[PDB]
Amino acid sequence: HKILHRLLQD
Amino acid sequence: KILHRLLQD
Amino acid sequence: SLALSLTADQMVSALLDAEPPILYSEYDPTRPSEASMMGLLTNLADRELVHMINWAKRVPGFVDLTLHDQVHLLECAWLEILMIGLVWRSMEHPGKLLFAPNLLLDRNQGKCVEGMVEIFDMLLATSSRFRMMNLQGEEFVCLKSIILLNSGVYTSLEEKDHIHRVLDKITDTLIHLMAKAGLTLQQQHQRLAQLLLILSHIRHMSNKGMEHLYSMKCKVVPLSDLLLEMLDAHR
Amino acid sequence: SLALSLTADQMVSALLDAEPPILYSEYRPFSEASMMGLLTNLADRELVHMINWAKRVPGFVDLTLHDQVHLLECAWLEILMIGLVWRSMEHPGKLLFAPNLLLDRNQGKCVEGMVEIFDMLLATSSRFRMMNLQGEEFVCLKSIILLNSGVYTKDHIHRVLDKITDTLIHLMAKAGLTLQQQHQRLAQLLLILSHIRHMSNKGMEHLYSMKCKNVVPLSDLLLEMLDAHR
Ligand SMILES: C[C@]12CC[C@@H]3c4ccc(O)cc4CC[C@H]3[C@@H]1CC[C@@H]2Nc1ccccc1
Repeated sequence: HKILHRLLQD
Repeated sequence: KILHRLLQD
Repeated sequence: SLALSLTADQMVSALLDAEPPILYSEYDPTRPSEASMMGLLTNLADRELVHMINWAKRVPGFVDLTLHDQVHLLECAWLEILMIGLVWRSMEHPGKLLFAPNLLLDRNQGKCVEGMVEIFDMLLATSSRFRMMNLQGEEFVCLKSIILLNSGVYTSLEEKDHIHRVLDKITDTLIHLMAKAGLTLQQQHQRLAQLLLILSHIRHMSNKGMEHLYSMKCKVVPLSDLLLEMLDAHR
Repeated sequence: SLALSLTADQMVSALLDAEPPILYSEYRPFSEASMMGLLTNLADRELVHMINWAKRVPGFVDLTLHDQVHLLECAWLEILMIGLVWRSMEHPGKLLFAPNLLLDRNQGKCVEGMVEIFDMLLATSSRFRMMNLQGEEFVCLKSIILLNSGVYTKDHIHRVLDKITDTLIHLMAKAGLTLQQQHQRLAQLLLILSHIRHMSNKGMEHLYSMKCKNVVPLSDLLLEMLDAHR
């Protein structure tokens, strides 16, 4: 899935 | 250029 | 010198009096293809281009520019102006785009041509956005002239400051209209901001539409020689 | 939402506090493959700070995770560009990508199609330079780009956009501009955003053709941001 989700949640 | 012409008339 | 001298109501009159007509398409309801719809829309846009060029000469200040500048402003803004006009025609047709009184298309019919769907949805969202805002025709003609003067302005010559002088004048006109509708000063600013942020999306749809158009060329109903020249200007 | 309950000054300070840092480039005259490597490396590191800057934009955390992903996927190149254009303000004819990477139009000719985007960026920075664009105005414009560029593709987002419009006028009423000068400068600033969107669409397409050209590979994050525009 998207790397953008990780950084938006971290 | 067609646009160039139509702007003249 | 005339554009700087007009008043707010004198501005609205000239723009409203300059409106091009709503053209009809060659659409025949006896026949349902992708190429048929594609050739219909490009034939309509081609005939609309002729009216837009003579409409631009009616826009205050536009004939004060050099003609190299007029070509450039139109080459960069023509699809934006076609799109905002279409979106304005479709305000009172939820879920549908009124390309012409005899050609009213919704989502499912727009999917008939590849890639058109995304642009179709963006045009619908814009028309729905104008519906919530209750956009007035006096505001529409102002926005359409702003697109003509602003889309190519960022691309010796003292003509740019004159263009920006015309642009500020159109801003005063929009504010003058909103005050007439009983808006507060805070409401006038917010509405002014909302209207101009739509032009960013209209620019976005235009860029997307222009690239789907250059692929339709390389792919097949041909386009008019005027549409190809306007398309070479973006490529 | 907490963003709407903020005064205009509390809105400015929150945005100024959220500003991402100015990053440095890696450090010879430039080849095409070398300049694109430095530019995409810099852009990739900046995207990590932009995501954390976006979470600090008032009202942005109120959105669902999906809405955050969409707004950032749409506006990421716009946001990078308005940051580059803002940095390069006091450097006419040059583009300040990093404090150790200041390029001019000739160095833009190093890469295919970079020169046209280069001139559009120089023209935007020059336009800001002539309007005396202030940092408090710039941080408002960048947040507008974040919340507006993808909203048409929502009622809360428009309420935050109105709040930023209240903040911009609030800033111009401070500088002493009259009512008429307030509509006009507000209109002039927002009209720049149409050109910034134009540059983003042009730059997004050159980035896509450089992807298939496969000169320099791109980070998976930058590729996923690029894929969202296809
Ligand atoms: C995508 C792009 C390179 C990255 C650029 C960049 C990087 C950091 C930053 O802070 C701001 C910017 C703004 C502009 C960005 C460029 C837009 C055009 C570049 N890509 C490109 C690819 C192939 C050919 C020509 C240009």
